[PDB]
This record gives sequence, C-alpha cells and structure tokens, in this order.
Amino acid sequence: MIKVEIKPSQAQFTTRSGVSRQGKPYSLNEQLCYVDLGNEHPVLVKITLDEGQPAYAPGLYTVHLSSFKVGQFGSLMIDRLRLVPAK
Amino acid sequence: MIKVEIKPSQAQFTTRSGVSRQGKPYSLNEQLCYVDLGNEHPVLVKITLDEGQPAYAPGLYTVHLSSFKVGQFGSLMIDRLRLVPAK
Repeated sequence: MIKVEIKPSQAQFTTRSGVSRQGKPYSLNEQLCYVDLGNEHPVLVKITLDEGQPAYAPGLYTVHLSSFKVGQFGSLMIDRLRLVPAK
Repeated sequence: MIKVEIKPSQAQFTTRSGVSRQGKPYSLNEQLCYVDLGNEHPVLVKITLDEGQPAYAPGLYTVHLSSFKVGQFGSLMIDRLRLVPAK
C-alpha cells in the first residue's frame, strides 16, 4: 500500500496555473501529501485537487491505482495517482 | 491494490536484449502478467525478472510500490513496479 500522511499544513489545495498536457493552461486546485513510499520518512509530494473536491483532509493516505493505466509498452504507468486516506 | 493474474503461459521469463537507460544493452529475464488495473478485464503487461529470480509463477498478483519513488516534480512515479502474488 503506497501510504502517506497529508500534514496538517497540507489539508488545503491552491489554485495555480496548471497545464493539462501542453494544450492549454488550466487553473486547477493542487495540494500536497507525505508519502513514505517505503522511504521510512514522509515525502512531501504534490497532488491534484478536483474542481469542487475537498483538499486531501489531514489524515493517513494510500495512493490509488484507479489513476494507473497500462501503456502500449507493456508496463503499468500512473497517469495521475488518485490519493485516498489510509484505512 | 493493483491486482493482476500471471496467466499459465506467462509463468516463465525469457532472456531478451534489454537496455538499462540508454547506457548499455543488458540481457535480463523478462516476463508477462495480466493486470486488470480496474479495467475489468486482464491486461497482459510485461514485467522484469531479476537474474536468478523465478518468473512470476502462475497465480494472482498485486503490483508493489517498493519500486515506486518520489520524483523532484513532487509526484509519485513507478521506477520499476515490483509485481507480487495477491494474498
């Protein structure tokens, strides 16, 4: 399980000039999180916040492969890891 | 959990000219697997086989973030998903 802890100062997203894929500049809500990812310590990594979605509240987390996909290279590849609280 | 089923015809790796990262051609053992990844159906994806490691035997599987890492872009990123049997 790709655990992670959204610090208390990382419970709110912010609107920053985002870019889908070099097509157009989108102002989406971005957030942060701390994924140990097996690194023993928490790693403050960024995260996307759906429009209207509540920033990853303060709590434990576990990435979600719902964002992972199979590329034509025959190898899984995250397209936008969907973070979720750890149960 | 990134589930997956290593078909019965995908329980053995093969030695194919591999390339670490554009540095040198390595002949490692590669294998295959079927990760539904939430796609309802199984997706035959490729996989690497450590030298001396037994190809992903025939059984259920779940990728492993032990291969995932945090890039300097502030976003998790698989470096070489370590597949494992699903328990």
